[PDB]
Amino acid sequence: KGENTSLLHP
Amino acid sequence: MIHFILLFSRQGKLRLQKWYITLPDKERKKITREIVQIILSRGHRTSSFVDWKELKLVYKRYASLYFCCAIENQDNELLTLEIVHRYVELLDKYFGNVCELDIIFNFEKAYFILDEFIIGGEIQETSKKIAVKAIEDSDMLQ
Amino acid sequence: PIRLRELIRTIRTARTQAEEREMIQKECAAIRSSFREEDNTYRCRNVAKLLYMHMLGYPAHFGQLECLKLIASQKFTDKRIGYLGAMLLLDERQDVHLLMTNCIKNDLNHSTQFVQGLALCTLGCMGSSEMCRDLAGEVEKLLKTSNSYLRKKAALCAVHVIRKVPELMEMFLPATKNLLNEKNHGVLHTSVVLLTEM
Amino acid sequence: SASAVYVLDLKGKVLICRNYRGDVDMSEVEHFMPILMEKEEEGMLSPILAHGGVRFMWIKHNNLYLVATSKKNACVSLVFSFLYKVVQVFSEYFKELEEESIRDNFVIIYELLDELMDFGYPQTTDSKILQEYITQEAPRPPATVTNAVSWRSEGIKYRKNEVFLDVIEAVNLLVSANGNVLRSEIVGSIKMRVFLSGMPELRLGLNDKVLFDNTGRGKSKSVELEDVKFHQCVRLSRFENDRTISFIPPDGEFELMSYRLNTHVKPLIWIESVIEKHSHSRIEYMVKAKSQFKRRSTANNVEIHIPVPNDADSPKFKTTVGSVKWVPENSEIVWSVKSFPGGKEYLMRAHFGLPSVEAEDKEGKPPISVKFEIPYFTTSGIQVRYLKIIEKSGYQALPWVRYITQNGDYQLRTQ
Amino acid sequence: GNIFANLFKGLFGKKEMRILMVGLDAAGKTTILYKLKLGEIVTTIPTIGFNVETVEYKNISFTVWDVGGQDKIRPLWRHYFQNTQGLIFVVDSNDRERVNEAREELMRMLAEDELRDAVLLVFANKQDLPNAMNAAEITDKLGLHSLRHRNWYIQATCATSGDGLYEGLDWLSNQLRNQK
Amino acid sequence: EIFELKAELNSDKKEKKKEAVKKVIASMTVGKDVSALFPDVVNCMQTDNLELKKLVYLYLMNYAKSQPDMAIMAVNTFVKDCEDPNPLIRALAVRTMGCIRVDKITEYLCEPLRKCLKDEDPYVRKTAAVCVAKLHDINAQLVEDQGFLDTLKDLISDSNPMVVANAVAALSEIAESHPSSNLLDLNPQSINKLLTALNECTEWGQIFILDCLANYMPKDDREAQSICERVTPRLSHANSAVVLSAVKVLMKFMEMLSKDLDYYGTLLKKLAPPLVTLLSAEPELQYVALRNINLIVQKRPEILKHEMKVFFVKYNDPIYVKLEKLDIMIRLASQANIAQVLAELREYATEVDVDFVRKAVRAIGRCAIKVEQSAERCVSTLLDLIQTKVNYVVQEAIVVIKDIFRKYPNKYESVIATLCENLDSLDEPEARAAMIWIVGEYAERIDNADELLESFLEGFHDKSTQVQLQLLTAIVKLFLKKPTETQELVQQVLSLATQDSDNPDLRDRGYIYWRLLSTDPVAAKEVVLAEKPLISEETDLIEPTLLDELICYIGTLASVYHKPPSAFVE
Amino acid sequence: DRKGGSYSQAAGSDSAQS
Ligand SMILES: Nc1nc2c(ncn2[C@@H]2O[C@H](COP(=O)(O)OP(=O)(O)OP(=O)(O)O)[C@@H](O)[C@H]2O)c(=O)[nH]1
Ligand SMILES: [Mg+2]
Repeated sequence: KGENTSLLHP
Repeated sequence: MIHFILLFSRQGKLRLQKWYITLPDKERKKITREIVQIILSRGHRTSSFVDWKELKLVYKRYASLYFCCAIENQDNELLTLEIVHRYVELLDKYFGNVCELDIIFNFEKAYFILDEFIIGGEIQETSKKIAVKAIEDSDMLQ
Repeated sequence: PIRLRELIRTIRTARTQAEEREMIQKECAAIRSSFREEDNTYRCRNVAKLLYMHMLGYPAHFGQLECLKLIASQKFTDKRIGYLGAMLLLDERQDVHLLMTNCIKNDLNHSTQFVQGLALCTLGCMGSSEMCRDLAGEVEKLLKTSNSYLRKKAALCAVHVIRKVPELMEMFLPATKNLLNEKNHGVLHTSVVLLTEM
Repeated sequence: SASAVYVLDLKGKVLICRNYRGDVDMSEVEHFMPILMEKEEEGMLSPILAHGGVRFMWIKHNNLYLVATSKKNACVSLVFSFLYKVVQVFSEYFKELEEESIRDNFVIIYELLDELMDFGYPQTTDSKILQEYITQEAPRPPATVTNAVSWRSEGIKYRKNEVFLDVIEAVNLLVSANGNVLRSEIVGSIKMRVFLSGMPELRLGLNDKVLFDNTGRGKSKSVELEDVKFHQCVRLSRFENDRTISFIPPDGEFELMSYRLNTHVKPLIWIESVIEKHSHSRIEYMVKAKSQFKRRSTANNVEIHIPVPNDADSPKFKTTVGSVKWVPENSEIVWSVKSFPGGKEYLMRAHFGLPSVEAEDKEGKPPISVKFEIPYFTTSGIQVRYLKIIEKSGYQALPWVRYITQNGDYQLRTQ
Repeated sequence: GNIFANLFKGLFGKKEMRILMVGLDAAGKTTILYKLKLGEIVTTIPTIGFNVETVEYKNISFTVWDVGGQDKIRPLWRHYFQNTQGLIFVVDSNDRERVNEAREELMRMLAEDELRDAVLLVFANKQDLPNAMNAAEITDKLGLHSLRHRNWYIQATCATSGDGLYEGLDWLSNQLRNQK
Repeated sequence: EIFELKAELNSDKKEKKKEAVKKVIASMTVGKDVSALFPDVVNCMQTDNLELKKLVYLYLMNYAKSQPDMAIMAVNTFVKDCEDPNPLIRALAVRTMGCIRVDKITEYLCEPLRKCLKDEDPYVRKTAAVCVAKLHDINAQLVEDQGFLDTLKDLISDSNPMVVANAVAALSEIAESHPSSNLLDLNPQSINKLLTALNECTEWGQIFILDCLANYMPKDDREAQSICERVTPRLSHANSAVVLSAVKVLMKFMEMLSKDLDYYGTLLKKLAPPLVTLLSAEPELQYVALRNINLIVQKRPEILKHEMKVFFVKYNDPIYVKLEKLDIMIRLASQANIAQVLAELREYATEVDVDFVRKAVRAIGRCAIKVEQSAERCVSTLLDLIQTKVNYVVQEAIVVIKDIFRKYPNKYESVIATLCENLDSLDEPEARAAMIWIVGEYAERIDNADELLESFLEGFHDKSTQVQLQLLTAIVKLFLKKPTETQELVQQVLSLATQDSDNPDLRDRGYIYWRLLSTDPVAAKEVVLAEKPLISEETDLIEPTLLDELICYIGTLASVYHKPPSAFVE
Repeated sequence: DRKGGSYSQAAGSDSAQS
């Protein structure tokens, strides 16, 4: 996928 | 001031677009395609800065979807990156674990946040909580 | 009235370019049919679908009068949709923003801080060589107010007007005098940007 | 002289590759996608690409492009024929030609690719013959491939001997905007589904003009086929000698002959359409369809496509016979008629709106194409005379055939 | 199909109708619309764009779309010609030099094949000065009787007073609605 | 993953070995580098099941160049499999042996190739013939030492028409890379024998059988007549490549045929229906058919002289076919179908493709220049296109008018008035320069030539080099013709092009013009405003030497590109 | 029945041509 990941992961 | 901002995915699809310069639709599409090709045809150690058409095209993508900007050659280069990071943080705080899926479906919210944050290519609110509070108040109006 | 999420899912379900174009045309046919009937209830959904189609690479010329009509509406959602449409598909070379000057002037004196702010942001983003000429008087009025949330918008509008009309900077000199003591960081930043531009 | 036959996908990924000579590096396929993208974006895209000293000649399939790389001055026609044969074999073996079968039928796909061509030179292309040596669910190769008759497997036995023919007509008319027809050609198609016992030697006989003239009967209704393309089973020498069409029909449905002769008769369906398109106000479609065909023949499933405006909305159709529906996906008015008796006249009055704002760019004027299909009607007048089914064992065959008249490239230029 | 709901809605009033507000600038169009909607002579700046409002009278929602008479907005009247059922023309009898321009604009707007079902609605605005003409001299000068297939009606309305607005509304309702 | 796969492949269970082989095959197809496991799969190679043997052979062939050292453990297996009773196993082993690009493996494969060369099975014979050609391509010296040329030659004169065709193709491929020394050419008996098996060959064997005759050159009309008579039945073949090969063979044989006899006329009449049938092929082959027609059109244009309706571009035709349709129409354009060509070009000018519109304009201009009987019609069509108010169409019409005026300007004075005011604001260098040249050369029917040139002199110093030169030439011509209304214009042009002009060629031209004006203005009329000779039109016909060579290369890469075979191969 | 025209039986040869 690679889209559900957070943009910054905060 | 930022001439234009284009949020494009790794596959080349664009999830957001905001240009502060009145350009023709065909010309704007050609410029977006050229920017996507240049960003997609660049390595991970290119300094995140491209001098395209005498414009400091700064690219800094924190996920699969990339980000682009068009800053004139009259201000610092790190300012654009700091503004992009601040906008990403504000969007994440407003949305909550912002991912690529929420960007496509919630494009209107992202556009409203960008309008309330940067107007005309310049910064409108230096803080990160005042803008979020204003966006929440505007959304709660109905 | 198909929802924006449903339209996005339908677009994502298309794999081939021809299939995606066919789906976009099928959605645009329904959007145009709804617009030709003067729909006012589900106008926001149609406007969102048209904006999504335009962003994906489809024509949106027919959805020009609808945005102008929604701009002069009373609903907050409809007004926001019209402002977004004017900011996205409207430009100086569009030639349809001339009638938007009256809508901007009407919304410039609105009591609501969101409609006026949205109108100011739209004017700053899509400022034309003639819109600023008939809107310079109203921009200066909002620049002298004590609204912190509106001071930055007024400064941005004045900067945009000065950039579009360099001869209008003489009307902003007496308005920005004694404005460097703003406690808010955004107001101070806007004042500094305006001073640097001047 | 293909160097490596490979199958691509819509995303540029090579679903399957099979090098035949090894003179072309396998990494050249990666540059085919950027080259194709550059050619498409500049109008210079062609089926045969060129990556330096290597040419990527391939056709476009339903979901993947079967690009075959080559380096020397290989025959482009030979490569195209090999690609067409591979596509036909895949269609015969797999009911669907998409990525769903490429990744699921690799075990048999690799064997078929290896057996089809060796060193870039194809040797076996018959799906029926190839199905007896390469299956997805191995004995010695059949003698049909080694024998001269490579299109009829020996030993085929059936309870009955029935052969079904299909004389399908293709009415193609190129009517200009002035009202005259420029390209009006009818291409015959004799497709037969032979199902008999043994290896019969069919002797096809029709009322050909050349045959009638040679026999001395050049005075009755004879079909003047300008070009006749016989199948592989049809003996070219026999046809060249005395117009004798003698060949062994294959097991299944196949195309025996494909006639192609010009037509100088009036069109079966005449469409008189008008465009009262107001300047950004409205549009009128005074389309009238006149059936010039015989009244005894009915054009079943008549679909005269009228190209309406692309941005037209709120359209209204005022027709007489048949349902009229506007499809936004196609951007045209589909004048669908279930039954169209010969000599009938259907009148339609279209009325659709138009946005006040003019379009940014022109959209063109696509031609109006009709989809008339009148069964049991032979426009060319060619009728089958005899079919000599001869078998060594001796049996009474029951040949059958039907005549179908349809519309091919029957497009009408718009004003 | 069943039309019981439509009959029930029509038993208490269902038709609404539409209307247009076009004419030369400073012709009392904005003031006339304000009087029709509110009932007061409101002073407004020149209509750079357009004004959209509605009037509820006789159980019919008479929506009025004010259009300015600016040169840059004169050719913009075609935008409101789509999905338009009515049209109201505001004349300027106090501008002799602008009377010819207003007549030319009305003729240009009346020479469109799309705006055919919109009946003529001539309103004599600025009916407060002695220089204003009567209800026949203005029509004779404009040649309203020469508009074939056009149902035009000249009515004199005073912007300051508001007299004749009820008569014009009744005439518009009678022209639009053909029932009891 | 890798360890588990290796353990599964190194087990004694066939159900697990087959699964491991399938997984390895899928990984390679999915794009996984499985070459590191080649030595592990070598042990599980000699298996009774034919399903796993094919996968192992394919993996070895695809993993042979990567690990040539690890491929030395397969010669014994190949030798053992080259003697299996089943013809399929022997054919697979022969194909795999020739597909392995190993220098140290092909040397030991000569014995199996020699054994399978005389194989009784026709499939085995074809596999051996293919393997011989593969080995010769890999190592010509090894093939020559093994003496496979004699065996390959005897293959053509034996039974099994498919095997004979395969052997002929292998011999042609070997001779194609050969230096022409010791050619495999045969006398008329060999040609007759090949023709005898031509009617029994398959669809693929027909190309191999007809390609051999492409190199043989007939020496007598009787032999050429027989070859034409035997190749005539090939024109009724369903295969598109077979028809093209037959047409190429007939064209090659027609170089020795006599036009006095009726054989040439019969061949010409029997070739047009074949071209018409080929023109209705698939879109992919449409470009190849158009290229073949163009190549044969310049050689024998009397065959497709009446074929003009079939050259019309269809609405659904591809861009590569639509562009070739215009070229075919231009090549076959004549006064007989001049009206049809003009009507087709007029319809092609209303499309939306800018490239298509430019191609149509160029074709119309070429037709107008080539045929002087339709010059008036072409001029009228160009004027209508210019009046159509299309920027690209206007530029194309201006270019066409400029080209026609230089070629046929005797009666071109009736269009100068229309072109005097035809939206001269266009900034296209190809159109503005043409308009300036037309005004300068045709400054007699326009009374406002000086006024029109005034607008183009505002930015003459920064417009372009060619544009500036054309403007200077037009000004000089106007001054020479009418110096009363352009006396100051000539001086201004000289000052702007000689003082403020830094272009070397432009500066030299301006200096020469000034010197001519100051030396003898009367002589400038006979020097500058002189009657130029007839303009030599660029002939589109290829050279006869290239056309003769291109005739033999029909249906290949050298024919579609219209280039010599040695100018495109690497 | 069948769409496109009912199938008809074919002859064996030209009986009128011997
Ligand atoms: N005092 C007075 N002024 C009138 C009267 N009728 C028309 N006017 C003039 O007409 C103008 C009406 O302007 P608005 O009501 O704002 O709208 P409009 O008629 O469309 O004029 P524009 O906005 O310029 O297009 C006023 O400014 C008046 O000067 C009247 O009865 N009394
Ligand atoms: Mg007003």
